Amino acid sequence: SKRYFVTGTDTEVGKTVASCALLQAAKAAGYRTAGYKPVASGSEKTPEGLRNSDALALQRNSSLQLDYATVNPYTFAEPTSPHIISAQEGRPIESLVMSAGLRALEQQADWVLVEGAGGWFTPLSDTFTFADWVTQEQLPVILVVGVKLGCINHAMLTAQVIQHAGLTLAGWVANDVTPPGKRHAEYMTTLTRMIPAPLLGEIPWLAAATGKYINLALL
Amino acid sequence: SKRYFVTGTDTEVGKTVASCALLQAAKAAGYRTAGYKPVASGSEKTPEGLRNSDALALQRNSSLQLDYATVNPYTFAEPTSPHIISAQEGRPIESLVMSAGLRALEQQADWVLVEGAGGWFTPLSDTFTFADWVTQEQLPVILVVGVKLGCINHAMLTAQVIQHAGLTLAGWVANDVTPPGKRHAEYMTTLTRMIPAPLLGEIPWLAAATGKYINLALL
Ligand SMILES: C[C@H](N)[C@@H](CCCCCC(=O)O)NC(=O)O
Ligand SMILES: C[C@H](N)[C@@H](CCCCCC(=O)O)NC(=O)O
Repeated sequence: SKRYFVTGTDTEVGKTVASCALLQAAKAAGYRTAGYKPVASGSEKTPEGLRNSDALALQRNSSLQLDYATVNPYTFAEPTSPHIISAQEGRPIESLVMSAGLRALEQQADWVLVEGAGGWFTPLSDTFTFADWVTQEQLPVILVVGVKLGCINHAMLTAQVIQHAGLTLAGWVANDVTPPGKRHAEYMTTLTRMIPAPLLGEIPWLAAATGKYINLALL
Repeated sequence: SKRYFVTGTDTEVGKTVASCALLQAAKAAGYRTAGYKPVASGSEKTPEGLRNSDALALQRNSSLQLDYATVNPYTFAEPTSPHIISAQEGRPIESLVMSAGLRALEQQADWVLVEGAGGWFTPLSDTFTFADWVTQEQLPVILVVGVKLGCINHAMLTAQVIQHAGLTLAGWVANDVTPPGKRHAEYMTTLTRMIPAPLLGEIPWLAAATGKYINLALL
């Protein structure tokens, strides 16, 4: 299976918007697809248990019909860092369960997209971050950049840290998080020049069918 | 002179609030102090030229009376990345002028605080970032962290990149950018454990006399 990890420059950069656009393009290219969000915090109660909305978006954008717990093994109600609510609830986030879940998807999908929680360095326990699991699984990384003031600095910090860990930065996606503003073209040029990986596409500001904005031929 | 560079985890983390608190504490400890903001964008017109409000805060919190242009050599009206408006206006941001200005302050002050524009990797030209000048001047760095969701990731990215450049992370300051919330203590504990430098103090949420929240004995 092709496998990719999607991370964002900041919270609220629209990372799941770009993940669904990636999933839609892969399905159009003929892949049997699966989204995976091993850890999620900020979930709703339903008759069947807690359901996180980003995870639900990945489930309905996968081309395989998949059960919710296959898409998202660890679901926490409170929208805070996973290591805080894991400790609070007495439910350890185990690396082996996170890896077993990815293997289970690879039985049935040949293009798997893995979305983390938060940014690169989100703690999962007091001695373990999301970055440690991604390095361990040796996943190529796709960076989602919300285009706004301050994103050049965040895109550059994240890009140097992934490369320092010896991982491949497979590409980046620009997500227009605000209406058109004055320095949009100059920001897109600086980001293109400075991020050492291909721009896969730009999703316009929309307050669903977004696969067309992604060029999967560059991945 | 002692010299420090202040950088923030994101835009609007209240970096100049922490710079003025640092300047107030140094003055209380008996230093002849000077703030320096070599580059600023987002300035007002006055009868004497453009004036940037952060720069004005540094000027009035310095214990020496200083002229505005000594505090802030490069002033741009538009609030965007310095390399965009520098190119637009046809006024190159020169490293030698930025360094000459720091030396000029060192003639008269023995404790100089240097504040950048934006975050670590703010471009000053197409081939030169703020990070390049700070590495060149070999300044110790103080990190200002706004405590909010998403700051663990940003504080960790910035801390690893400064250390990778071989610079000293002298310490960090926690700035409470929102009213008290649910996971404030747990966030302060995770940030203390993960940032490899002493916590110098925490400034409470206030929508001016803040020197008391800084322990200068740890610098
Ligand atoms: C306008 C902002 N306040 C700041 C410049 C921000 C540059 C951000 C660059 C980026 O996107 O990383 N200017 C200044 O502090 O003087
Ligand atoms: C609640 C957020 N949306 C996210 C967790 C953010 C963790 C941020 C940690 C930090 O401060 O760096 N959860 C999630 O995506 O499932």
